[PDB]
Parts: sequence; C-alpha cells; structure tokens
Amino acid sequence: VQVKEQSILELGSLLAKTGQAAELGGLLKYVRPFLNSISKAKAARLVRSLLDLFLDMEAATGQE
Amino acid sequence: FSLTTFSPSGKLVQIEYALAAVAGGAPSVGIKAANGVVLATEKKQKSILYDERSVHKVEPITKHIGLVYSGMGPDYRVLVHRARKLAQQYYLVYQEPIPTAQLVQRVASVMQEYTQSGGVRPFGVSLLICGWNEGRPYLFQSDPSGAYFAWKATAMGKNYVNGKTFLEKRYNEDLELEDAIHTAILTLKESFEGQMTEDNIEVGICNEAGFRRLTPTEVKDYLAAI
Amino acid sequence: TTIAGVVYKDGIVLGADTRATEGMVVADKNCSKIHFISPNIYCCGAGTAADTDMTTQLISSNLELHSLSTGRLPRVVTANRMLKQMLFRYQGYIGAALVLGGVDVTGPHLYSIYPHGSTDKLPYVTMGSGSLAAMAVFEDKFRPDMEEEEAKNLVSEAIAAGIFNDLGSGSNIDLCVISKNKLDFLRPYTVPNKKGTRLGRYRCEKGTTAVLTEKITPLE
Amino acid sequence: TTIMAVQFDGGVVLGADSRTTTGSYIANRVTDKLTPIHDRIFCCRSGSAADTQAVADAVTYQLGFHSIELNEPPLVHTAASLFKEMCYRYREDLMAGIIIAGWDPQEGGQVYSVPMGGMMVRQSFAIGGSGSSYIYGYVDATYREGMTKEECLQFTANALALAMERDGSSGGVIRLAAIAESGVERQVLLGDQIPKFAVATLP
Amino acid sequence: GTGYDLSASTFSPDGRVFQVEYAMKAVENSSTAIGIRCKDGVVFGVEKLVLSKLYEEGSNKRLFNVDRHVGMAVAGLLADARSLADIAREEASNFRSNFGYNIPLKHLADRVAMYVHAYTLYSAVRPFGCSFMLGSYSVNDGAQLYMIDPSGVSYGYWGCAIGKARQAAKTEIEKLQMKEMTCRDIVKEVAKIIYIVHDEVKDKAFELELSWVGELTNGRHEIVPKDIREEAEKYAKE
Amino acid sequence: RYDSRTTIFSPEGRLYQVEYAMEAIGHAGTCLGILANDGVLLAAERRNIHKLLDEVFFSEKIYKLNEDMACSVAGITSDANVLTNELRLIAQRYLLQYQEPIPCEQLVTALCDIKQAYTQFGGKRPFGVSLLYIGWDKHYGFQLYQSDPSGNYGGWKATCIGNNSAAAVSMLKQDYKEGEMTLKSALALAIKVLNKTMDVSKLSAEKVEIATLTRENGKTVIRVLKQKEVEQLIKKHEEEEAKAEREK
Amino acid sequence: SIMSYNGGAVMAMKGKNCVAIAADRRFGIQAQMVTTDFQKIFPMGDRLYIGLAGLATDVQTVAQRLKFRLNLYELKEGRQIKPYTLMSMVANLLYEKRFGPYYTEPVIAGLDPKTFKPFICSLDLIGCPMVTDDFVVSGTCAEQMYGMCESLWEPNMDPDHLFETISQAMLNAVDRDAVSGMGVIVHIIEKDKITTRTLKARMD
Amino acid sequence: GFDRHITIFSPEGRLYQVEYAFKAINQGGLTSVAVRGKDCAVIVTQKKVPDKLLDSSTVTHLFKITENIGCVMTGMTADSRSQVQRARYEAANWKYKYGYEIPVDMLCKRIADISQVYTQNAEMRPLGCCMILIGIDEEQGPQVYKCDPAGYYCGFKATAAGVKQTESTSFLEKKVKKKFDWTFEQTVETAITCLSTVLSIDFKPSEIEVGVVTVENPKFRILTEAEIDAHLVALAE
Repeated sequence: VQVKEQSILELGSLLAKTGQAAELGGLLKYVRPFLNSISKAKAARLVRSLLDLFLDMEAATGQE
Repeated sequence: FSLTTFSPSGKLVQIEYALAAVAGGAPSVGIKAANGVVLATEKKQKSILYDERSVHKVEPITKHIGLVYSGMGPDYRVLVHRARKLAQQYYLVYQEPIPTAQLVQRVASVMQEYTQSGGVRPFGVSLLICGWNEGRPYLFQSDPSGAYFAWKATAMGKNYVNGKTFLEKRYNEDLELEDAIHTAILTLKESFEGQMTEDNIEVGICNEAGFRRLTPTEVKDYLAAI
Repeated sequence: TTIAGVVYKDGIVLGADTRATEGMVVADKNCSKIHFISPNIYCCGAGTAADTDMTTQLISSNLELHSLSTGRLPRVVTANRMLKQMLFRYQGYIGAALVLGGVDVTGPHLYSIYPHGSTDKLPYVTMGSGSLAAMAVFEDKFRPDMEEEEAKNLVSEAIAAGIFNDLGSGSNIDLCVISKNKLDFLRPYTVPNKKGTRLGRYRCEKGTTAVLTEKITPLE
Repeated sequence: TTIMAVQFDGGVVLGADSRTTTGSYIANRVTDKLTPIHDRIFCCRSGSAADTQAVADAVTYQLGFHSIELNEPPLVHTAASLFKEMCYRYREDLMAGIIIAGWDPQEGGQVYSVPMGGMMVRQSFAIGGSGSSYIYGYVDATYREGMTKEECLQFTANALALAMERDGSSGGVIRLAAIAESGVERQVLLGDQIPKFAVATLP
Repeated sequence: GTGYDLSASTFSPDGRVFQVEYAMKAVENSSTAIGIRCKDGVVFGVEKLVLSKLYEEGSNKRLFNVDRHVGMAVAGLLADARSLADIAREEASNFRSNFGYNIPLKHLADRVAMYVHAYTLYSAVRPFGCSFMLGSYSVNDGAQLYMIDPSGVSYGYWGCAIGKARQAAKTEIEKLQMKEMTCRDIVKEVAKIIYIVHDEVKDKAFELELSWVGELTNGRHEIVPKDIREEAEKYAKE
Repeated sequence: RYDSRTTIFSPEGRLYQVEYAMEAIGHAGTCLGILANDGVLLAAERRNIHKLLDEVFFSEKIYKLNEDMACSVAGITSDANVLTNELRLIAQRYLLQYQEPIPCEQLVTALCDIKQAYTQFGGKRPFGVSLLYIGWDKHYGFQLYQSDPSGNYGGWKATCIGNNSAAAVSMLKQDYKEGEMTLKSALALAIKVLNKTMDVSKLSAEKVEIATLTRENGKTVIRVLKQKEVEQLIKKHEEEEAKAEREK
Repeated sequence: SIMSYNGGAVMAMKGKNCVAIAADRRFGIQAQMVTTDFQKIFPMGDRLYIGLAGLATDVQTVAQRLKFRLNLYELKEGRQIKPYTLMSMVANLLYEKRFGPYYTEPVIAGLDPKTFKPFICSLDLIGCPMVTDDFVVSGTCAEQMYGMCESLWEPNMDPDHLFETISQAMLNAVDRDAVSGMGVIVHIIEKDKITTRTLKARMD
Repeated sequence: GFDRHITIFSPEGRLYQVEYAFKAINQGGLTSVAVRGKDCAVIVTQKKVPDKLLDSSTVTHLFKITENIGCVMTGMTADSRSQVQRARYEAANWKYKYGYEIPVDMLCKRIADISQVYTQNAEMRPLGCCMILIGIDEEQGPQVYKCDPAGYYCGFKATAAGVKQTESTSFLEKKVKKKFDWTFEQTVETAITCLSTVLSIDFKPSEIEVGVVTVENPKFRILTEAEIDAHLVALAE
C-alpha cells in the first residue's frame, strides 16, 4: 500500500534528474490525498523533499 | 528489615535514595497513542567494543506486553524475568484469555513482589509497560516503590523533567495515530547527546495486533527524515 | 482417541481424531487433540484428557518463557526433555500419552511420550486407543522423504483407518503441517462422518411444558 | 530385547537389539538402546524404558559434570558406580537392568553389569535383557580369551541374532558399538546382514 | 581499615576483604610447616612447639590423615584446623561412597578450597584461621601437593611451606633440588630445613612430625616411623 | 554492629515510631466519610492531577473491597495496595466460611488486628496507612469506620483523614446534623467541606472523587459518582453559595 | 456409582443469542429424596450461570469455592467475568485437586458481557473443558440427555423454542432415570433478561 | 551511616558496595584480553607465576565450562574458582534440563543473575571476580561475553578486564575501528600484541595462557606452549 508513495518518490527523483518543473508541480498538487492518508511526519518530509527538489533547478522566481 | 524498610517519621529515606538512583540516565520515553503504545529508549554503549544486538533494553514480557526500564539494568533483568513468570502463571491459571491488556493492569498490580517485598535492598529500576489486548492501549509505570501510575506519556531518564515538559508541549494529545513514535524519537533527541542511529536507539511498539521490538532497519527508517 | 505424526521432507505432519468420550458415550465431537506449544512445535494428546491438557499447557508456558529469555527459537529436544522429566517425576500417574512434533534449527523432529515418561525419536509415531490401525497404515504405506501433499494424504488415510476401525475415535480429522517457514493448522481437514437429517419436524412448539412458576429479572 | 557387552584387548564391543515391547505389541522396532553416557562410555538399557532413560540421563549429567570438573575423561568404574548408586537407592521404585561399558586410558576396555537390585560386578562379558536368558549356554561355550576386535564383534553379533530370533520380545535390527582409544564406531545390522542360523526342520 | 574491617561481607574501599587479610595473619603467626614433592612421593614435615613438658608425647599433631592416601599438614588456629580436617575426611568419604575408588588430590583440594571460600564469603560465619598442605601419591597420577591458604585457592606445589617463617623455609626449599631426589633423602632434608628454621632461638624445644606418601608406601599416607627417622633428625641436627 | 529496628517503647513509655507514622498519615492524602440515612458516602481529594494521566484504573483512593462495603486509604500506596488485597481476602474468606456477607465491624476488627500485629511483634515496620470504610450489614445498617496505623479503629459517622483533617472535621461538626441528614444533603455537606479543605475555590470535578453506598431493594449498590454527576453537584452547590452570599 | 451417590442431572443448551441451563432439584442419599428444592444452578454473574452434578457436598463446596475465587478476581480486575475465562478458572480449581477430585461435573452457560455471544461448556471431574456450541449435560443420566438432545436440538433457535426444547429434554430424562427428578429448574439467559421457570414434573 | 559498608543505596543515589567490588578485580595484579574474530574467538591472560616451586601446570585462570565454552577469570582466585564451579554446574544443569547445549549468552545471563542476587540482599557479599567467557554459537559465529560482580552481562568483539584493562580496551578499540576482519591468525596476533603493548615484556611464550575457539574446530583449545610459541614467532616476524 506504501508502494504508491515509493512510486511518487521515484517519479520525483526522475523529474529532478531531468529538470522538470510543470510535471513536478502537478504531481505535488495531485499527491495531496496520499499525503493526508499516512504518517504525518513521513508525509511532511516527503512534501519537504519534493518542494526542495522542485525549487533546486528551475528558477521560476515568479512561481516558486 | 528483610522487606521494603527504612521509613522515618513521615519519610521513606531508602525509597527516596532508590528513586535518586533511578534518575539514572537512560531517557526511555513512553507514549500512549490512540492505536497503540511506543516505548523508546537510548542505547548509548561505551565505545564501539560493546554490542547492540547482544543485549536489549526493550523486553517482550508476553505476546503484546512490552517493557522498558531505567537505571540498574541488572535489577531490571531480574524484574523482567519475574514479570514473565507472573504473566505466564496468570495465563496458565486463567487459561487462554490471550491476556495482555486485561492482563496489563493485572501484571502491573502483581508488580508488588516488585517492591512491596523489596528484598532488603529495594529494586533500583522504574519500568514502563505497554499493552493492547483490550481494544484500547495501556501504558503504565511502576517505580522502585510505588505502583501502577497509568501514564499517557512520560520519561524516566537523566533529563526526564524536560523530557516530560517536551512531551506535554509537543502535545502528547489524544488523536495521535500510531506514528507518534516520531514524537517519541524527538523526545529522546532532547535527552540525547549524539547523532542517534539504529543501534543507538531501541524502540518497541505495542499496537492492537500485538507487541514488537522494532528492528534496526525500521528504527533507522524512522530516524531518517527527522 | 487416535493421534499420529510423520516426518515428511520439509517438516512434520500431525493428525488426530476429535472424539472425546466419557466411558462408552461420545461427549465431544470437536475436541482439539492437537495443542500448540511454540509457533514451531505442536503436540497431539491422548489418554486422560485433563491431565494431557494441563501437562501440555504447562510445557507450552515454560517453553514460551524459555524462548523469550533466550531470544531464539525453542527446540523439540528441549520440549521432550521437559515432558519426560515432568512425567517420570510422577511415575505415570499423569495418564497422558503424547505425540510431540516440531521444527527446529537442526531439522524437524518427532517424538513419542508415554505416561510413564518413556520417549523416543521416530520417523512416524502413533498413539491412543486406536493407535494400532494408524501404525499399521504407516507401516504399509510409509515412504521416507515423502512430499507435503503425499504426507498429508498418508496421515489422513491413517486417521481415517483409526476412525473407521476404532469405535472410540473419530467424527473429524484435525491436521497440522509444520516446516522451516510454515505453520498451517487445518482443524476439520476431512469430515468422513455426517449426521443424517432428521425426518420430519421433530420439534415442540410453545404452549407445551406446563410451568409451575416463572420469574423474570430484567437487566440494564 | 537383548543387550550384551564384550571386553577385548584395547576396547570393548556392545550389541543391542532394537525392539522394545509393550504387552504383545511392538512399541518401537528401531529402538536405540546404546546410549552414549560419555564420549567413550556407553550404556545398554533393559526393562522399564522410561526408568532406563531417566537413569541414563541423570548419570550422563553427573558424569559429564564430574569429567569437566576433573579435566579428565571419567573412568568406566566411576560410571558404573554412579549407575549402581542410582539403581540401588531407588531399586524399590526403579526396575531396570543396565550394562555399562567403555574405554578409559586408566585401565582400558571395561564392562560392568548393574541389574535390578543395584549390584555392580566387573566381567569379561556381560549379558542382560528379556532375551538374554536364551543364549547363556551359547555365549559361555563360544567365548574365547584374548579375542580380537573382529572376533568379539562377530561373536556378539551372532549372540544378539540368536537371542532376537528365539525371544519373542526381541527383534528388529542390531546395533553394534566398538569403543576404543581411537573412538567409538557404531554400526547397524539389518535384514539380510543379520547373521542367521536357519532352522530347516525336515518334513 | 578501621570501619571496613569488621565483617567479611564488607568490601574495602579499594576492594579487599580485610577479614581474610587478618585471618592470614594468624597463619603467619603460628608455627611453620613444610612439604616437598619427592621424585616418587610427597614428604611432609612440621615443627610443633611443646609449650609445656606437661603434655604427653606429640599430641594435637599438625599432621592429619584425611583419607587413605591423602595427608594434611596444617598450621594456624589448630581447633578450626581440626574441624576443617574433619570436613576434608567427610568429603573424601563421600566421594569414595559416590564415585568409588579414591578421591583425586586435585579435586579434593578444589572441593575443600571451595568450602573454605564459602566460609569467607558470608558475614555471619568467619574465615578459617588455618593454612594447610594436602599431599598424596598414586601410581596413576604420581605425587601431588596442594596448599590452601585461609581464604585463597589450591595451587600445585613442587615444594611449599607455611606458617611463622615462610620465606626463610622457601629459600632453602628452592635451594634443594627436588624432582630427582627420593623420598628418603627428602625426609632427611625436610628435617634439615626445619632445624635450619629457628626452633629455640626465641622459643622452646620443638618436635619433628614428619609424614610420608609414595610408592615406597604404595600410597597409604602414613606418619614416617619415628624410631627410624630419629636418625634423620640427627642428620638434620648435624 | 548489625542494625535492629525500633518496635519498642519510650523512657516515658510511648510508641513514638507508631505515633510518628500516625501523624505522617495526616500528611499526604485526603479522604472523608459522612454517614447518613439511606446512604453513606466517601469523598476523596485527587492529589496529583497532571494532564498526562489517563484515569483508566477508574479509582485511586476509593476501593471496592466487598459487595457490602468500600474503603479509602490515606497512606503510603505501597502498603495501601497490600492492605486492600488482604482486606478483600478477609472479607471473601468470611463469605466462604459463613455463606453470608461479613459485618463491617468484624471486617474492620480483622484489619486492625493485622495492623496491631504488624506494630506488635518482629522487626517489621508499622503499616503507615489509615483508611475509612463505609458499609451496610443486616445488624447495624449503614456504618462508617476509621482505622489508623495504630490499629485502634473507631466507629465514626462524620470524619476526615487527610491533610487538613482538623479543618474538615471542624467544618463537619459545625454543619453536620444527624437524623435530618439524607443522601443529597450529605452530598452537599461533603462537597462543601471538600471545597473548604481544598484552598482553590470552584473545585474541578476531576480533582474530587466521591462514591456513595446506597441500599436498593434488598441489595447494596456502591456507585462511584462520575464526572457529570459530580459537576452537577458542584453547580448546585455553586448556586447555593451565590444565593446565600447575595441575599445578605 | 460414587458420582451417582446423590443423583443429579444438569443440562445446558444454546439458542440464537441466548442460552439455557436447567437442572433437577432433587437431593437425597442413594434411594430416598431428602429435599426437593436443592440448588444446583448458581449465578456467577448477571448473564452467566454454572450447573453442578455429583455428590451434593462436592456440588456445594465447588460452588462456594468458585464463588470465592470469582469474587476475588472480579474485585481485582473491575471488569465482569468472561464465560470462557470462568470455565478455565473452574478447570484450574478442579485440577488443583487432581488426586482428591471433587466428584462434580460442572457446566457453564452464559453470554459475553459485550458481544452477547452464547457460550456453553462442560467439564469432567478432573477439569477437562469440553466447549461446544450445541449442548452439554452432566449427571447420572447424561446418556439420556444426549439421546434426547441429539434429536430435539435445532441450531439458531429462538429463546422460546429453546426453553421448550430444554424443558422437554430435562423432563423426559428425569422421568426415565431412577435417581434424579422431582422438579426441574430452568434459566433462560437473554441479552437483557433472566427467565427462571420451575417445570411441572413428576414428583415421584 | 553504613551506606558504604553494606549493600544499600547511597543517599546520593549510588551503590558503593559493587563500585568497590569492581576495584577488587583490578586488585590481584592481572589482566586479560578477549578478541572476537571473523570466525574464531581468542582470549589470553598473563600467567604471573612467582617462584617455580608452584606448578605452572595448575596455576591457570582459564577453564572449560563445557565442551564448547571457555572462560577466563579476573580477580580474587577463590571467588573466581567459586564462580567457575557455579558456571560448570549451570552448564551441566542446563544440558540436563534442555537437550541442546547452553548458549554462551544464556550462560553469561545466568551467572549475571546469580551475581545480581548477590548484590541484592545484605547477608552475602558480591564475588570479586569478573569473568570473560567465549564460545562458538551456531547462527551467531564466535561469541564473547563478560559477567561482572554487578550483574551487567555484555561485552563483545574486543573486551578486556584487569588492572590495565582501559589501555587494552583503547588499543582494541583502535584495532576494531580499523575496519578489517581478523582471520584465525590476525585475531590471535592482535590479542597478543594488545597484551604485550599493555605490559611490554615481549611475552616469552611461557607467561601467557591463551584459549581458542574456532568455528570449524569447536571446543576450548587451551593452546599449548608450542602453539603459543609458534604464534609469537609468526607475530614477531
């Protein structure tokens, strides 16, 4: 049941490797139900990691 | 004389000294969450010579009763051996009640050979007990002389005061899911001096499914993302 | 009462009947004659049922305590030694005849325990009043290092022979299969004996059974 | 069942049947009646199987502990003393015939008998069990002095075979144990390998 | 010590048992003894102070026979020494009754030493005020000789001495070349060593109790024939 | 020299160890029992009310010890637990022997005999615990008893055993009226005296634990008043206080 | 024989979310009745009863001792007894006297305090539990109750028909036995009520 | 007072009797080292023999507790022998009660429980001898444990006990922190060089007595003069 969150982590890792911004933003805006279904700490740290990876490369200063 | 003794006018001087010794230094926090109970403790071995998979601080006294302790580990063993024998005797007499949480209160009460018969020298360990065979969890504390305290969250370490302060400030709360073990590890962090790791920190969880001492794999998993 | 056990390739298979009788009258039709000891060892009972149950529960509790203290899996040899000491202490006053089976780190083991304290390690064991039929079935159709399904079938055949050839045993077949990684209880594995349906509505409606007086005490 | 021991130069040879009777039904046709009390000391059990097992295990306890506390292999005489004490103090409750044998550097191959009652005696050869009473004449007539290892092995195997074939409480397979300074070698004779003296009575 | 040297159950601040440290002093004060493992046996010897000529021929002899082949030469508080000798006799008898044959000396010394240590462990009972050599011989195990101090443990000794003058005796013992000298010349030399040790320089006349065990006695630890060892005492005198 | 306990007299002739224990019973704990017709009740002060407890034992001071009685300790909890266990064992042993509920006075006499033995012989500490008992029997009806560690019990009808026991008993003497006393007015008196002896006014229902024993139809019912009922009692008391204060 | 010294016959049966326990109310030495209101059904709780059969003295002693242990346990725990736990407690109490056993054959009939699950069990003199879901009995005419029940019992039976069946079985069995009878008491335990009935039985 | 005289808790909240008893082990003038290895577990203690009238054959401090467990004592020899006898009794009794041989960890646990009972109560006193026992355990490899006069049984890979135990532990900590497994040669050489660096006498192959338990060879080999000499020659090469 947690394999879905593993897949979310894997997709985020590939998005960070490629340099995608819109796809990562959509994934972050989509995974919210899965965030509000698991351990608060684990979901929070996943959110933090995804946000940091998104803000790393693509410098959309008007959107970040 | 040959019991829990040395009580002057309005005091229990020997018991008070025993509690001064149980001040100890192993934080050993405990949290009673809605789904279950977490007993986490710090295994800070002197040097790397000692081993961590050799000796344990968390002991499953029975199927879903887990136990953690404080100073005087040699006394704690004997105490946990006695507790195992007591829970087993109760289960043998009242046959097949799968007794853990309707037995957690009872084993905490039978923790009177714990201290009310001290044994010339009273025990020097305060122990937290967790059980979930009632549809509800239970976290109890038994101290070198007192009795079942029925905590919701506490610590028994060198910095147990600020540990308990941290627990209440971080709102042990009542809606917390089973994964309040993160908060337990945070509470330890406060009473911990080092980069805590899987072998450094030992934690057991007792949920309605049963009790289980978390292996270093899961402990490290939880310690990651902290 | 007919219980039996065999050592198959990957572990042990235990089987038992479920007929607990008082004298010559069937009392229990689903008496569990196979008792858990540790998640890797079971043991089949025969003889005085109460003595067997108390002894096996005491052994199971002591062995669980021992396994908790050691931190490792228990051992069938240890269970045998405990049972043998306990029985020989009472010199057979404990009318319990046991068939211990288990899987240890050193390989599957199967032992027979007699009320006077005798024990022995055997590839196949039978015990109880109808033990002779099951022993004969093993002697006829026993093959060493025989697979899981074949061993289950062999034990089922032996138990069925005991059931149908001893009146004081039967009604059901209880099975347990244990290996290095599997513990599977089966309970009624095969019911070769079914009660015929009652012809006609042989029931009494209300109004009959005249009562002298009645008291009702409602609760909360 | 039948149990037998022979002492030769530099070792002993033990032979036992594999049958244990209960009434008229064969409880265990492959019984292992050669219990190793220690590394170089063996026990042959007869009578109440439970009592024999309990006595042998208690003696193995005491003997192993005693050997460990001496840092020296125990004497066969010491083992036989342990058996005689155990049997004699509880003879009214324990009914068992025991044949002890083994090898120790102090004396060498030794054989002792402790039947029901609790008496100890050192013998060149020992014989006991239910089926023993049927081969006394054979074992006494066909025993030589200074017999070697193979001679003793074959002679004991023959005596056990005849005891099995004659006595109704004895049968199954034969277990042999050769004890010497080199160690203990245990072998099993089964089926066709059993030395058979066929009795083809004429029609 | 002062505060900590009252009961053996009280450890010292440095971690020592002053009750035993004081019980050793009684052995240091009492008259000496000696035992030498000859080539094929063990020879004992102990000077006994005849505190008054009122006493008969040598009585309360520091030698004792604990078993058929085993002998005990004791020094220190003689009453507790005798009680301990009785303990040793009982132990040997029990071992003979249980395991048969004769009790090996190493095991006998170990058991009596564990018994002694039991008496220093606790508080209600006090450590024994005696130190003794146990000497024995057999064909199988040669000759053995173990010394037990008031609280310590048995130790294998080629030659040992205990009592008032341990070092003075041990110097000449080590001067003597054992392991190739027969028990006869050893019986002469032990008397020589005892007489070298002070007997009347500050004390009274002393009696020479000498003991034997060895193949010359086929085991059977017995007191040396004093009539024929009076000449050995004479050779010691010279 | 070895340590020997003190179960001895005084040069004057006093058992000062027992007296010190009895005085220490006043220190820590607070219980009070008020006897009334058709119902006798106990009030207890919840000393430690830390928010990290869960209150799953359902009772700390009040202990049900028998079908027809209930006690309340005010001593060291270590001794209190074993004393309650022995008390229940005594009551149930009497029930086994006579097939009849044990009279309260006989129960209290047995317990005080055990405490008297504990202070009498051997090198054993006196049981530093004093407890009340409320009960009902066939012979005397509702009864209330107070036992001190001295083993010298007393049959009371309105008493307190806690820290400010002097103040509580003075309040009870001032506002106690026998005969007219009933269950509800007994409850009002109990909550009033508890409010007096607990300095913080407007006592929370969590800090007060009270249990009433009543006689239903041929059956004794010992009901521990739960939080809602207790705070409704508190509200009624508050209305009475406001009315009395304002009417002047 | 000895178990038939004072007679006795106790039945227990299961309905749909309800149980029933019945017993003869005869007490007497070998041949004579002494009284017709002897008590063999004892309430261990609001929804849990025990039946005892055997020597009358052992019946009373076991009932009293069990009540003592149960009262102690209830005081210790604070929660009501589960019928399985009580059956286990009875088994332990019986086995404590393995070599001097109380010649009684107890049966347990009750409902779970929360799930209201019917539970009927029987024990031998030593204390072997025989938990089933249809019926158990004990006494001198246990075979008669078996013969009657095996045809008169129906699974998932309403409490009224359960009472009818248990009453019929008890009445016929106490009519066909020689030592027990002269009145049958029956208790029907529902989720909220107890129905205690004294059947019209052959007083001879 | 008597806080420091009997086994009672100190007002400061300590237990001074066992704290003293630990220093009794340092008393007696001896040291011992134990090194767990990749497959074997080797221990070694110095053999302080004053004067040759003693029997170097029987002055040893290492013993066989059972066929696979070997122990080294440190401290007062009388208590050491008493605890060795107790451990042997426990091993035999365990083998009698349960069929399989007693695991070393379980044996150390039982010895520690006995010592904990001793530090409990007040009639008896703790035994001043710390015991390092080693043995091969299946599914565990070599195993080393240390029971102490208190009752705390633990200790692993590299553990030492005696007067100069701290220096030995420090050196062994350096060696284990150096991440490389010791084969049935490096383990022995490590133990030897550890003890030699602690007490530099170059260790003539007569003043130490080493015990070895390998996996392919079980049993507690009390290595002979020739074996220790060969290891010393190979090490000093």
